Amino acid sequence: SVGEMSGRSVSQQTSDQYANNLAGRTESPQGSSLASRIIERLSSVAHSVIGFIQRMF
Amino acid sequence: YSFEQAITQLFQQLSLSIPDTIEPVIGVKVGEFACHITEHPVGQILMFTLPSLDNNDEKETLLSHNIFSQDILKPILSWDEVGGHPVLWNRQPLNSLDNNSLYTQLEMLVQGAERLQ
Amino acid sequence: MGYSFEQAITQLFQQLSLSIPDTIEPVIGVKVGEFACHITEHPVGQILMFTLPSLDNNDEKETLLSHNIFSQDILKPILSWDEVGGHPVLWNRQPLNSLDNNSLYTQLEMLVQGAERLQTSS
Repeated sequence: SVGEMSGRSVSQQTSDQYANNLAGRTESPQGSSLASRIIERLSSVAHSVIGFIQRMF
Repeated sequence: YSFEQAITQLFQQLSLSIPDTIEPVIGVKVGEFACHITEHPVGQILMFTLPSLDNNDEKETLLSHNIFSQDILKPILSWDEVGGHPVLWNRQPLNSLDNNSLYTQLEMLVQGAERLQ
Repeated sequence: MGYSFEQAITQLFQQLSLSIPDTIEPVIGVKVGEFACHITEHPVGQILMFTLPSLDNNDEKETLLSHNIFSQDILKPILSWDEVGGHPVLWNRQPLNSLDNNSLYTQLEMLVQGAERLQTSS
């Protein structure tokens, strides 16, 4: 019981080089683009969207 | 911020006419992508769109788009099994929004959609 | 990281009956059963957890992507791929100033449950 979760024994483990590197993963940002585009307030909703919407909303 | 105030501010930044009534699910059209904004679950602002995927892309290539970065607004590529459609989405807490949060989120979502082309 | 990360990890270790290290490294390794999981603060103010899952080759793209659909639980893990290291990566994330059940226990449990599901080979 104590020292366990998901019916499995838990223990601390020293993180390796790959884990330490993946943990700090960053991605260079992309320049702006929203301001330079045709933006409009949706006048209607697609068919596949209504179902999806009403299905999980 | 309440959902209604966030949306209203967003529309104003986008120079969009403010709806007489702000529905629970808002739809905005940016270029070719019809985006949808809503509060789900409670306290979270969810945005999503249905992109067009490339056949050539294998599972590894498609999954590569979902790796985490330093930007929590980076969108997640998924699939809606029931409807048979791919779904690209991002999400952030309503309680930590500032004036530019929803605009940034929408920008990140669309940029994510465009990349998938 | 910083004090907040240190405190969160310490609390988690207490709830897991793990001895508290004299030094808390930036990327904490916790092995839960057969799953080696990692916990770190990245970016600042966010607790990120991840593990390298075992994927079923009989699962196609649509099936794998389906696991990533949003739900009512923000701790639901995301399945992705790390091209640089060539490994599939399963991860979840939550605000450090807004921890579920004021702890990391539930986030870790949701990650391992996500891994267990993927291990399954229909």
